[PDB]
Amino acid sequence: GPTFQDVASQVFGQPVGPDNDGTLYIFGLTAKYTEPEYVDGRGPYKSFLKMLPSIRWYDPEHYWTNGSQTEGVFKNEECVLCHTVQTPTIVNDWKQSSHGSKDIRRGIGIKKDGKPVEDLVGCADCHGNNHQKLEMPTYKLCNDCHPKETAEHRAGGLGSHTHAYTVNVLEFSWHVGKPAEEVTGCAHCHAIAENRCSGCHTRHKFDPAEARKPTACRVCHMGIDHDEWAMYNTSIHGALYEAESARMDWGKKLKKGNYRVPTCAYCHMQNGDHNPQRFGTIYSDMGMFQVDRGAPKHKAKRDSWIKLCQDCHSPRFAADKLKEMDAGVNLSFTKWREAAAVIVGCYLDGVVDPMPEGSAPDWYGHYTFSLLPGGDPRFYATSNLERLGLEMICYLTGNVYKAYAHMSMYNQTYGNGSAFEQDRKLVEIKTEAAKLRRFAAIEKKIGLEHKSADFWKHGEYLDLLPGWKRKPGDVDVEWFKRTDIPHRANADAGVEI
Amino acid sequence: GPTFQDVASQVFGQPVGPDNDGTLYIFGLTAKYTEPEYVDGRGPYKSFLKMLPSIRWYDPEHYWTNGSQTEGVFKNEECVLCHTVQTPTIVNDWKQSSHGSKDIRRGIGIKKDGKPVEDLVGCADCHGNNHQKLEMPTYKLCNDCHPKETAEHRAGGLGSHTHAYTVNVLEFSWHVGKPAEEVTGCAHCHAIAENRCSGCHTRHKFDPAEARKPTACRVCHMGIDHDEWAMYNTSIHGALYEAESARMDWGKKLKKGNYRVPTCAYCHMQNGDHNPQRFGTIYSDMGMFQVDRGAPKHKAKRDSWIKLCQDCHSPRFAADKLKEMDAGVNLSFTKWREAAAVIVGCYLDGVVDPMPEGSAPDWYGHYTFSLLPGGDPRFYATSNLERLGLEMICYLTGNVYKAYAHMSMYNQTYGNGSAFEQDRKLVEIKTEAAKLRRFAAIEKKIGLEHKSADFWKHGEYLDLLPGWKRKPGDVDVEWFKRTDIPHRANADAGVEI
Amino acid sequence: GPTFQDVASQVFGQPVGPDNDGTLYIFGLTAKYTEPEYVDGRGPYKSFLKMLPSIRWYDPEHYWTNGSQTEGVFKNEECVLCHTVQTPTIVNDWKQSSHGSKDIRRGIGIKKDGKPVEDLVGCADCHGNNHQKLEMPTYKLCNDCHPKETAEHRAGGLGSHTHAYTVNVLEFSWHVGKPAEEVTGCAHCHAIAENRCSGCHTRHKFDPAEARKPTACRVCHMGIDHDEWAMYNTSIHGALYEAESARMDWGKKLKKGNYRVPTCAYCHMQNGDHNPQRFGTIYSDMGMFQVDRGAPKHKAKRDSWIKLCQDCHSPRFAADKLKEMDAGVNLSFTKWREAAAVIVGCYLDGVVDPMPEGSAPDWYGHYTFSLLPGGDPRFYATSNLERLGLEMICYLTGNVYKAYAHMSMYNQTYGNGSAFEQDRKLVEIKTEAAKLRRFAAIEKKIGLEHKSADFWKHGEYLDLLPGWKRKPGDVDVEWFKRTDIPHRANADAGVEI
Ligand code: HEC
Ligand code: HEC
Ligand code: HEC
Ligand code: HEC
Ligand code: HEC
Ligand code: HEC
Ligand code: HEC
Ligand code: HEC
Ligand code: HEC
Ligand code: HEC
Ligand code: HEC
Ligand code: HEC
Repeated sequence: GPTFQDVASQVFGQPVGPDNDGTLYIFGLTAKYTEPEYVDGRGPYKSFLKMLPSIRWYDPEHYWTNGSQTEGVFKNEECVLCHTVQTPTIVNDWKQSSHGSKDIRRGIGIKKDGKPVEDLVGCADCHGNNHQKLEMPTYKLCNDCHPKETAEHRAGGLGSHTHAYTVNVLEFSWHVGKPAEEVTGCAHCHAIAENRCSGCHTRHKFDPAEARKPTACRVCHMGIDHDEWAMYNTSIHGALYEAESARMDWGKKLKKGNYRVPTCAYCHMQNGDHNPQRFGTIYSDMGMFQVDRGAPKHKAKRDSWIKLCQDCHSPRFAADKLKEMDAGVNLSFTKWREAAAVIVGCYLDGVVDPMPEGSAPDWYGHYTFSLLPGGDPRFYATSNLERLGLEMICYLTGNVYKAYAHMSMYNQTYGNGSAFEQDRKLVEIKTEAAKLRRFAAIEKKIGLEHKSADFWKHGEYLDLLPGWKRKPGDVDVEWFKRTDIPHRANADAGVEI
Repeated sequence: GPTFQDVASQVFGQPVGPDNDGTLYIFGLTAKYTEPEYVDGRGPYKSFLKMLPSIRWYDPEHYWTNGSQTEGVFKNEECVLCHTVQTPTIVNDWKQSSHGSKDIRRGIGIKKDGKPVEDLVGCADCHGNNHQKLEMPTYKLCNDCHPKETAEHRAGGLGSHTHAYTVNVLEFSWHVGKPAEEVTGCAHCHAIAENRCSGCHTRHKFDPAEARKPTACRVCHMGIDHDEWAMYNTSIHGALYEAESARMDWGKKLKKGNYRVPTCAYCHMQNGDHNPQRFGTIYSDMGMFQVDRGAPKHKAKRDSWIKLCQDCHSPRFAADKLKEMDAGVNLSFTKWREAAAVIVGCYLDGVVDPMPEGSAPDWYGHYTFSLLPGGDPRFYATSNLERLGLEMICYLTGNVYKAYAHMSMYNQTYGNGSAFEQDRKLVEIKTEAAKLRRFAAIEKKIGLEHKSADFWKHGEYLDLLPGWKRKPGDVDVEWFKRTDIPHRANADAGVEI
Repeated sequence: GPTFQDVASQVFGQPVGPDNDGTLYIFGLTAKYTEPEYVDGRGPYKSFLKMLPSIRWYDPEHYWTNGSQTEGVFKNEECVLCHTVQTPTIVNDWKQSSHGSKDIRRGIGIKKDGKPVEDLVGCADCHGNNHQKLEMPTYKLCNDCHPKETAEHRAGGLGSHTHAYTVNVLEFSWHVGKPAEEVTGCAHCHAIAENRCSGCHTRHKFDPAEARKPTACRVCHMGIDHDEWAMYNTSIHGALYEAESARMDWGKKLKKGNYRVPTCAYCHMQNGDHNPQRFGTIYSDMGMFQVDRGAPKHKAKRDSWIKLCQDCHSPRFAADKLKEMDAGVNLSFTKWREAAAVIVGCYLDGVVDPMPEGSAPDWYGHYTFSLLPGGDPRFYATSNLERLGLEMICYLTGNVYKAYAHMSMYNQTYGNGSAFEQDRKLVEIKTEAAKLRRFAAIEKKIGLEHKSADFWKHGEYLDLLPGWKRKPGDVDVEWFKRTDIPHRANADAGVEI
């Protein structure tokens, strides 16, 4: 019996075929999905988690292998001579780095194995001398000569660069719940933050001045679920950054009195601290958890922030601005709690369409409401009501905090992730709930037995989801028993975390 | 009987508590809203309008009080010596300002009380000498020495910087209709524009070159309801600004022949005019009111714009571009009028869900349709149909004008605030109306008496709204009787404006 | 019988009048639409296609006429002397161009009619000497002296600058289907790309260094249907561009080793090639057509891209990144095919509201489902289901490709045009389909004969659409018979293309 592709083929006169064969498929209609080559993912869901093979660059300790065609054992200078031709910009970068140029060194006292590093740190020093045994480093290499910065980079808790990949990719519902090729960018964004030292000061220049700029953060620290770049950019600080970036001195260390305009790094890597999370009052799951940072119990952290602001402001002004945040955040949660009551009420009254049993199982293998304890809050493969709910708490409520934290007058109120966007989302949620309730009331009165449509449960994409193949004993709970890393409180973790 | 918080508490094992106590509330579910400390707002709705106390910085004439812990009467140089340590960037800014550095003065002839100002204008000159009686200035201070710029800053009409706060915060429906902490950024954005001289050339450098850049405007002149920054930025002018900003001479006055690339200030503060509103053809409520700026009655203003463009263009080309605006704007209103007919038709047929009596009262205390005379057009605490209507007229239709005015080919057509966004919004409006009509038709036929859900009327946020507490005699109509400021035509103004 | 305007007039106390008379119409409610002055459009739909007269600047060969008031025959230097006063920036630009300044010439060997061009190329050389017979050039002028660049500019296929206007304005459904003043920016954006040489290096400086910057492309290469600027900008390449733009050497030709940071022009105008389309693997209708660019048949193009990336990367790394694109793209089409099945299923079951006969005819004059062969896929004047479908394939699916092509980790996954936006759009589509099916099921059971509302078919804007006036013989099929340009496969082309 014909598939969608089969029928499309009969209509468009293009044969059905595999997506991967190079055919230009008209609106992709007659193409069949082919699973890409995978490698096994790590972590507690290693029984089914996959990665694309290009994970080799980002978790090289577990995936890196020789894939070079060039043979030989070479000295540093030979690496440079050939790569001047073969990858010129890498050499140009390296020649403009302190590693490759003594002229710009600052005599900071770098040591390896207790001995001063006075030579060039060349290609072979970081990648190995044998071209068939090249190394793809992590912070572990950098630790050899930069232990202070590495220790700090490794000092964060859950929600920091430190466990971005190990915990918050490998344990994370939205990542583990999707086909690997859909979420490659998630693995890499989070893995760059954790495993590398090049997220802010990029290879191969490794220039701290570059790392001080907002461009060192905004590729990752952006978007609908954590819009801090946009919040910063739409503050007067951000406008002044844009106004002054071209002519200001970026060569100054991030210290009181060295900058007129504060950047991400100025406020979050104060005095060059490589554990930027630590200045935060408390981890709040991106502002989805409500906390009044101006409460007496958080006075030390609030006072610290006020003192940071006092580099360039009255501390009274700074205190007032952070109180505005506290107040704005508290007001924002009234709208979320309204939304949550409406949404859960629909579920409890059994009027959500689809109900959980009418959707594909969640990534746990459960037919459980996403906005209930044990559920999987999400924006995909779920009801419209649940999607809107997730958007309310994650995209909007969380970002109200970010808007206030970063002094974006517009995004606190009108703009993306604002009070007024919350208002509109709340209307949408109530609209969905109202529709659901009216349909159910009508169907009950006329004795129409409504069944949710099959497209909520099955489809070309839905059928790929891991929920379908979850089975008892498929969780590596020993991973969750580990105490050397934090963990996410997943429903099927099976142990104490 | 249990509240949402109570039930959540029983499920999540986290006690109910006040939002402000510092507890990290899981999804904010068990937190209770606590009203922040307020001060009374000013204006015609002073009987219930509130502000957060941090309004002290932005309407200091009515709210500023001593809040310093430092005592003493100091000379200018003493301010500097201590603040070099205590707020270094303020001192650094000031030292780089003409106020604090004679070397960059231009001999413009500044006078105070008819006498030339030849000395430094120091911290104490602007803030006072007594640290327990420090002053937080407005344009009134600046007027002492810069009467021309101040007079112009104070010469605008409604819709200008001049009355941004006094009228368009204190009289404005969306501001007065919401809890104060929700709209702090509104008060401050508008108050910075009105009461300060630092919106464009920031303190403490007060650098006109900074004020010439689009960064001097875009923090405020952005977003879904007035997207002129995005419109400018997505024009060739805006692209050239980005291309040339780093190397161009920003030290030149905004005059014909001094710039290749026009900025906001170039076109709207022509020849340094500090009443930027005046170059506009006519105030149109952000493009929500339809006016053909190319009509004979507006020839003087159109000719003036053409002559401005002629700094760098054929006047025929400029005339053609502004005619494109006129035509594009006129076409855009056909879609709004379509939407309005659909929406009002739903109300007149009584098929909106909720109907106004099913929602919380509007900020006037009325159960009145928002898109009818006397109603309160809005995006919050209203029906989905009404929300979509407001979005159509304000977010989209108004911004089509901005897209054309600023030569954004993309945003005129495809992009944010465009013709095609209007198209999609119109489909959405018709979709909502269609759903409403189908439900009503079904319910009528089967004799189901539909009542709008209680969540349209009551909820944790909805219950905070001022509409609930409005009562006869709660408007200060004497404020509206004032002829020394313009006014908004509010439904409960009670007098002639 | 009263129109909307008539009724509004009785309520607001503002007379009905033509939109163009200069009246400030309250919410545009009582204004009547007046058709702007048009000129006839060119192309196969010339029988009804219109343009605003300002098309004169963009298709000057067919529309340019004298419109100057200045008389005289002048020498180059006289043009300059007067225009120094009359249009100073044009002269300033020209004086800073190689055309107007021998000092910055590079001796490249420019010839006209086989003879070296050693003089200044002045205003009169490009525009003519007679001020009543001034010329408005296209690439045809530039060809006189820059044949190589012009030939390349003219070497592209469909989907390139080369036919942007001639084919993809004049034959394009969304353009020909709308009133001319609505889509002026479409005509001009596409005409600037095709007919001019100033899209990237603007007049009158014609500076290649400017053309190398992303600002040379992003005014056009942006937005919801082709967001490559945003994709680039949210890649590490884009962040580094922003970090380095102010201080980097933009005077270097776009060659291996000359740049650390790649721009649009670096990758798509490799070695100064003025046919940027040619580096693309295959034209895929902006990613709406599915093709695996990593398939064996595309090896040459894939290898070429890998070698380009190898300017600054391992070719293995580059190969891996482009494989990530292939995989991400293939996954993205599963969601589109899901959506398409749901949407077409609704049509085949006759439950779309409106059905095509309930909407205004499409621009062909047909009452045909937009997402069926022969239909007109669109976001306007169609059902909500069809609008959402178009958004899914065009705005989202197409941009997933762009997100991967440009290394935007965030926009591949979370952001604009991402996997997760596809997820949410798919929920929306299923939500619309579910609603449609539930209404139809209820109406069938209770014997309610539902007719789609008249507002789907008629309205102030809908009534302006060309579909209403289409008639047999109104297509210039001789245009489509042309073999010297490619064509769009329009339903009423009437001949082989
Ligand atoms: C240590 C200080 C390094 C030196 C010296 C050089 N490289 Fe490097 N390189 C380094 C790291 C830590 C990484 C991993 C990625 C990251 O950002 O952390 C890399 C990566 C590469 C790659 C692959 C990535 C790519 O862009 O293709 C190549 C091909 C590479 N490095 C080559 C290279 C050459 C030729 C060098 C000498 C001129 C060189 N590297 C210096 C760390 C270090
Ligand atoms: C100082 C003026 C800041 C600048 C510049 C930027 N941010 Fe910030 N950030 C700042 C504050 C006062 C806060 C609230 C912290 C508190 O505990 O009160 C934040 C918050 C964040 C967060 C969340 C941190 C947390 O929840 O603990 C992030 C991830 C963040 N900021 C990132 C960030 C980026 C990327 C910035 C540049 C674009 C940036 N911040 C600017 C202070 C300041
Ligand atoms: C962004 C979050 C960063 C990450 C991740 C890493 N570094 Fe960094 N680094 C960053 C900034 C903003 C600065 C300048 C800080 C300042 O005070 O101005 C730096 C600086 C360094 C330095 C120079 C130290 C010195 O004594 O001058 C080194 C040696 C350094 N960084 C190393 C380093 C290592 C080893 C990292 C991984 C563990 C690493 N950095 C990550 C920003 C960021
Ligand atoms: C960079 C381009 C990112 C991509 C892609 C993904 N996310 Fe992310 N993540 C990013 C940042 C900067 C932040 C921190 C914001 C803050 O205020 O802390 C986040 C955080 C989330 C977290 C925490 C969510 C929580 O418990 O509240 C997790 C678990 C997470 N990110 C994982 C993750 C994965 C795997 C993604 C794809 C499925 C997703 N992120 C996209 C930026 C990066
Ligand atoms: C007049 C020309 C001024 C001089 C000289 C100095 N300041 Fe000022 N300051 C001025 C104004 C008009 C304002 C109000 C805010 C605005 O933008 O209009 C301020 C503000 C302050 C503040 C509070 C705001 C903050 O950022 O914390 C402080 C603490 C302050 N000013 C201090 C200060 C010092 C120490 C000065 C001498 C070095 C100084 N100001 C000069 C106007 C003027
Ligand atoms: C000249 C090339 C301009 C530049 C640069 C910017 N704007 Fe503009 N603006 C311009 C015109 C011709 C118009 C239409 C005015 C008319 O009467 O025809 C506008 C409109 C505005 C408005 C609305 C003004 C009104 O309705 O009276 C605002 C608020 C505005 N522009 C702001 C603005 C900003 C913030 C800009 C930089 C980002 C900017 N404009 C650029 C001309 C030009
Ligand atoms: C943005 C809307 C501004 C506001 C609000 C204020 N100023 Fe301004 N100022 C602005 C610009 C763009 C410029 C340069 C204009 C030009 O022609 O290039 C200026 C300049 C000044 C100057 C210098 C005047 C001179 O003779 O050189 C002064 C003294 C000045 N501005 C003062 C001033 C005052 C007192 C303000 C509040 C009343 C004020 N400015 C507001 C932009 C803007
Ligand atoms: C700066 C960050 C703003 C915030 C926050 C708010 N608005 Fe605003 N306002 C802003 C600008 C630049 C404009 C002018 C746009 C133009 O084309 O004129 C506006 C204008 C509105 C107006 C006029 C609306 C009308 O009658 O048509 C008012 C009444 C208004 N703004 C008030 C207001 C308040 C109080 C806000 C929160 C409730 C809101 N604005 C956000 C920019 C600033
Ligand atoms: C050829 C190399 C040129 C020279 C020398 C000058 N101009 Fe030009 N101009 C040229 C072209 C190809 C165009 C069409 C637009 C495009 O971008 O392709 C133009 C346009 C104009 C216009 C109208 C457009 C406008 O911005 O108003 C004018 C008024 C104009 N040009 C005037 C002008 C003057 C005075 C010149 C000498 C100083 C001059 N141009 C030089 C190409 C060329
Ligand atoms: C190199 C690092 C690039 C930069 C910088 C930019 N783009 Fe790109 N683009 C690049 C690749 C590898 C691809 C995929 C091509 C393939 O066949 O695999 C693309 C794609 C595009 C397209 C579509 C081309 C097509 O489908 O044939 C466009 C229109 C495009 N890119 C434009 C563009 C712009 C405007 C950029 C700057 C903002 C830009 N690209 C950057 C490589 C690179
Ligand atoms: C963007 C897509 C462009 C369009 C359209 C046109 N040009 Fe261009 N041009 C562009 C770039 C990025 C560059 C620099 C390329 C490099 O290798 O760095 C150029 C350069 C030129 C030159 C200089 C050639 C030389 O020998 O140095 C010329 C003479 C030139 N361009 C002419 C030209 C003409 C005639 C065009 C229309 C047919 C044209 N360009 C369009 C970018 C773009
Ligand atoms: C510049 C400001 C644009 C506007 C306005 C319009 N479009 Fe466009 N068009 C633009 C670009 C950069 C691209 C290329 C993207 C790529 O990846 O190739 C497009 C492409 C479309 C195409 C092809 C659609 C197809 O068959 O798949 C056409 C037909 C098209 N553009 C036409 C067109 C018209 C006439 C518009 C208004 C109705 C529309 N575009 C807006 C950028 C420009």
